[PDB]
Amino acid sequence: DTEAPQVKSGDYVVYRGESFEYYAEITDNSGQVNRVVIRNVEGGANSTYLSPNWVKYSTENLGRPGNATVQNPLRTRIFGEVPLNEIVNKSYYTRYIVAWDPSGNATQMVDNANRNGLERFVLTVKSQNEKYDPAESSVTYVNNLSNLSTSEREAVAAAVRAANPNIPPTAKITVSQNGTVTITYPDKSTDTIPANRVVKDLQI
Ligand SMILES: CC(=O)N[C@@H]1[C@@H](O)[C@H](O[C@@H]2O[C@H](CO)[C@H](O)[C@H](O[C@]3(C(=O)O)C[C@H](O)[C@@H](NC(C)=O)[C@H]([C@H](O)[C@H](O)CO)O3)[C@H]2O)[C@@H](CO)O[C@H]1O
Ligand code: NA
Ligand code: NA
Ligand code: NA
Repeated sequence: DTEAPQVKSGDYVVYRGESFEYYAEITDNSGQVNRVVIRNVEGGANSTYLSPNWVKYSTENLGRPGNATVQNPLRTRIFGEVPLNEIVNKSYYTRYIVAWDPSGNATQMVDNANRNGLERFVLTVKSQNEKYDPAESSVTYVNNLSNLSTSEREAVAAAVRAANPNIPPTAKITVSQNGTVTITYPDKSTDTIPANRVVKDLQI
């Protein structure tokens, strides 16, 4: 056996202030995989260094016959919690999944984007706003679109909240005097909703 384990990963996008969890699938022609490391490219054959330190991983059922077949691949959990203080611009971390078969053949690390989604993957860190796609709210009819009262601003925010149960509970929804909506996430990134997607009046 001189064929290394083959890996299928994916496009692993993660977001500040949020947990993430992805699975990679690993097969070997022998049907068995004994070890899995996720690592930075540098450091040579024995390195297990992986950064950022909040990237965790685990593999169940290692070292058992038939644990890594085409019909039932071995799976490695890749998971963690992204801190609020990560720098984003998106930020990118290209990483490698190395698996070993019983003969000691290890998946090779090849530095080319054409291998992305195989043993090589890109972990993309985005701001928290990018995880959400604020939904179409129920229109709030106000007296005058150029001057919402406090009660009208609160009504618009409540309609947006009711239409968006998946946004973080501690995100803050605010509405301006012309009905423009701002959603401020825990990581302090924002989404905006133009007024005429949420408010109308009967002045015409
Ligand atoms: C084999 C070896 O030791 N050579 C290293 C050389 O590999 C290393 O280059 C790194 O190569 C990897 C792919 O193998 C990436 O291309 C690294 O580029 C990026 C990345 O995608 O990982 C770009 C990205 O924009 C960077 N992110 C941020 C937030 O800055 C990351 C990031 O700096 C690193 O991932 C942190 O570990 O790097 C590329 O750097 C170079 C430089 O380390 O050194 C050779 O000797
Ligand atoms: Na093999
Ligand atoms: Na499986
Ligand atoms: Na968004």
